[PDB]
Amino acid sequence: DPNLFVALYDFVASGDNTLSITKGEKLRVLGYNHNGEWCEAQTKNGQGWVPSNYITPVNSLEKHSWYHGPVSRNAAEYLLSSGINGSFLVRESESSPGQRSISLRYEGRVYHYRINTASDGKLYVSSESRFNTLAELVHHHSTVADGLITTLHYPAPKRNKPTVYGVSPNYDKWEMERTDITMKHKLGGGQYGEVYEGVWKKYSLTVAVKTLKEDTMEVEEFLKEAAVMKEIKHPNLVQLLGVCTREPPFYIITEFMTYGNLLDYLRECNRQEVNAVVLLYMATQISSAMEYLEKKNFIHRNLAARNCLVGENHLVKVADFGLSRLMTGDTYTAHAGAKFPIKWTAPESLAYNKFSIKSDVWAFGVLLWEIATYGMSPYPGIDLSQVYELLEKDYRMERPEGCPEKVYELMRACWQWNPSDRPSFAEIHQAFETMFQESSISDEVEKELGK
Ligand SMILES: Cn1c(=O)c(-c2c(Cl)cccc2Cl)cc2cnc(Nc3cccc(CO)c3)nc21
Repeated sequence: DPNLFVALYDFVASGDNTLSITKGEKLRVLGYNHNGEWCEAQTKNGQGWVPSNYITPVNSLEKHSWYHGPVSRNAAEYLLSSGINGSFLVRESESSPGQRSISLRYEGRVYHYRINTASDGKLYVSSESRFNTLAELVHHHSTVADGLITTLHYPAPKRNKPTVYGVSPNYDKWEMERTDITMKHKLGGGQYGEVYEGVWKKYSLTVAVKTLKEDTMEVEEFLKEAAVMKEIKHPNLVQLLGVCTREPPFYIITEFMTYGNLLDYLRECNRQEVNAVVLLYMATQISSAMEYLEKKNFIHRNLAARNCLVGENHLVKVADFGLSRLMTGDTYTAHAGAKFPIKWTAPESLAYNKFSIKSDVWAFGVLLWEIATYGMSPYPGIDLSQVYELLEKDYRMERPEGCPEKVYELMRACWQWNPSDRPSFAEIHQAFETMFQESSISDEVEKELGK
């Protein structure tokens, strides 16, 4: 059937022009909104707007539960860490489209197999067994291993619904009615200011709300934050859902991250569940968010684990309050007297109050060390008076217990004295993705410890 789609995720209607759909249901798509992120569809139940990536053409690989599309080798190992023998998925290379691999779990290890393509287009893992389509290849290996360590029996679940950047398919419908928001308890014991957990009645949706109470944050500052957040769109940066700027108290409403900040999460987690592959997954997400800020000409200035928030299934998002606009390559100078979190501050910032995307790279290195140590305080017992002097003499924190060598080298690259000698976030993200190609991070941690 021409133009037929199938729902990949459930979606509940609440914005009156939106439509409720159930995973597996068929839909006909009528058209798209202004940015293609939402589409008007018809089902046997009705007609209305639904998120475009919650559905897929009946004729596309994404309809298969085992096809996870653009997922990296490391992300695949995370997805399969919750599985059993025979759990598997098929993924595609993000950089080089068309290149696919099978990731399969067996006896606690994940095996990765490249899917080869013959001159006539047939696909195979083992040359003796070639197929016309991907689905036929998977079906074959679902019954006999035929070259694989075991059979493909349990597709890795797609546990996370795609991010929706807002709540409406329409153009700028950010303003919302304050009466539809129920404010609850403050979040973070006040470390983030006037931020409260709240419920957005209209959707019984839990949210985070920052309110401009009198004699707190300056108005221009609050509004600039709201303005900046309207432009930020990335899976790993806290997403804006709406604002209330018609009258005081002004509100900034965002998605709610259920587990709190990364620092507390790492300090209180079960290290068996949150193993090295999970830490790598979280660090990679943070680098992706920073690569986005880098390309969009923003600087953060407060990158640290306490400013990264954790959601379900180890999703991590960087808090995006306080961002500043700065053409990537230029320098921002803070007015003398500014007080900074010394342990996460680059040398040029400490000495000259100069900040750039490169000082964020330095902070990312400290954040990486916090991740690798499950939240230890940086520089143990070093006085917060001799840090600059020590750094100037090339002292740097020591490699964390069990930390793989390549991860520590990345930390050291981030801590180069001269900002121009530090890698870009694009380079950092790419480095994580290509870091454990001939053995797992699990294996490397072993070599580090056994030693
Ligand atoms: C602390 N905090 C914020 O400052 C913002 C936010 C806002 Cl409301 C406006 C602009 C920018 C940001 Cl980052 C969003 C936000 C979302 N989720 C959370 N979750 C959270 C934080 C601390 C503890 C707990 C546990 O109850 C859960 N905390 C959040």
